[PDB]
Amino acid sequence: GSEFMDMEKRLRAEMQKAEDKAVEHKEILDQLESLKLENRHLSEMVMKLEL
Amino acid sequence: SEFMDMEKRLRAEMQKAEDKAVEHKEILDQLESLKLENRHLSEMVMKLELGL
Amino acid sequence: GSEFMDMEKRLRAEMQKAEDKAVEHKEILDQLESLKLENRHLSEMVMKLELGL
Amino acid sequence: SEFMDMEKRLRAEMQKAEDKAVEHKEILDQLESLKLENRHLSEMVMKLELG
Amino acid sequence: GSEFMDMEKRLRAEMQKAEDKAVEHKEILDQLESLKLENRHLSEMVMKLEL
Amino acid sequence: SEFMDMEKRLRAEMQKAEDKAVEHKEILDQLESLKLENRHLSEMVMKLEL
Repeated sequence: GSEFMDMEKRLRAEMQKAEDKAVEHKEILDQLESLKLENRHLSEMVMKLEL
Repeated sequence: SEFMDMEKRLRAEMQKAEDKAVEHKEILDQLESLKLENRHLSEMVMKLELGL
Repeated sequence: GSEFMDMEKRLRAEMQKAEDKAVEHKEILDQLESLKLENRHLSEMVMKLELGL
Repeated sequence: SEFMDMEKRLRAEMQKAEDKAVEHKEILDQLESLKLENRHLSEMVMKLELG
Repeated sequence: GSEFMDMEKRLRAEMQKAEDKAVEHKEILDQLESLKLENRHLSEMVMKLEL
Repeated sequence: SEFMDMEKRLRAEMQKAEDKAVEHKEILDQLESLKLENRHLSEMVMKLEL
């Protein structure tokens, strides 16, 4: 019906909210790890150089 | 040490959000499962009272 | 004052936000009953028809 | 079981929303009750000072 | 580098909206403490006048 | 007394909000902290490469 339909379009949209905020957390996480990897990679470049 | 506390806090927060998205799917799916039983139960009724 | 009538607005908007979320939680829970109750009734009909009543 | 455990999860989240709406109404009521007796006191000061 | 910068702003937005809520709560605690102090001011005035 | 716990329940919610605002700044800080160390390291690689 109509009262039922408007409940599905909210429950679906409320879901992708939680599925969006989980992606934004994933965005922060493996962007920290990306900077972590560049840091080690640049550190080892420096080390291999002075060696 | 202090870097991998925030890192643990984020993943714990990320998982907390993931469960919410899954809790919504089980409610949105169990709804869809129940109406499917209606359409399949009401059809049984119609077929049955077509026979008499 | 006016700040005191800006905070009352913020509260009564915050409050109506909470009342609405509790209402949405009901219709989901209420509809999950009207559908579950309908299936017992629909099942009780399929039975009553096969028995020939 | 799958269906009736999520119903708990739903009811517990509903009351977790009602409890919030009650906590807000408690602030809005108690902050008006304060505002009320202040006028009720402000009048006694005026009534007393007039005689 | 660029998708990164949309995340920095999202983190900044959530930070401000958290500071806004911390300030909004402060006004709730401040107006309450302001009101009970006006009571004691008005209540003790009535008492002085009543003597 | 009924007034009392509300003021603590309200102050506690203020602390929960203050804490979240701090945690967001950490991520903003340690992010900007890492991108600074990564530029500083990148400069060392340039200077040393001669």
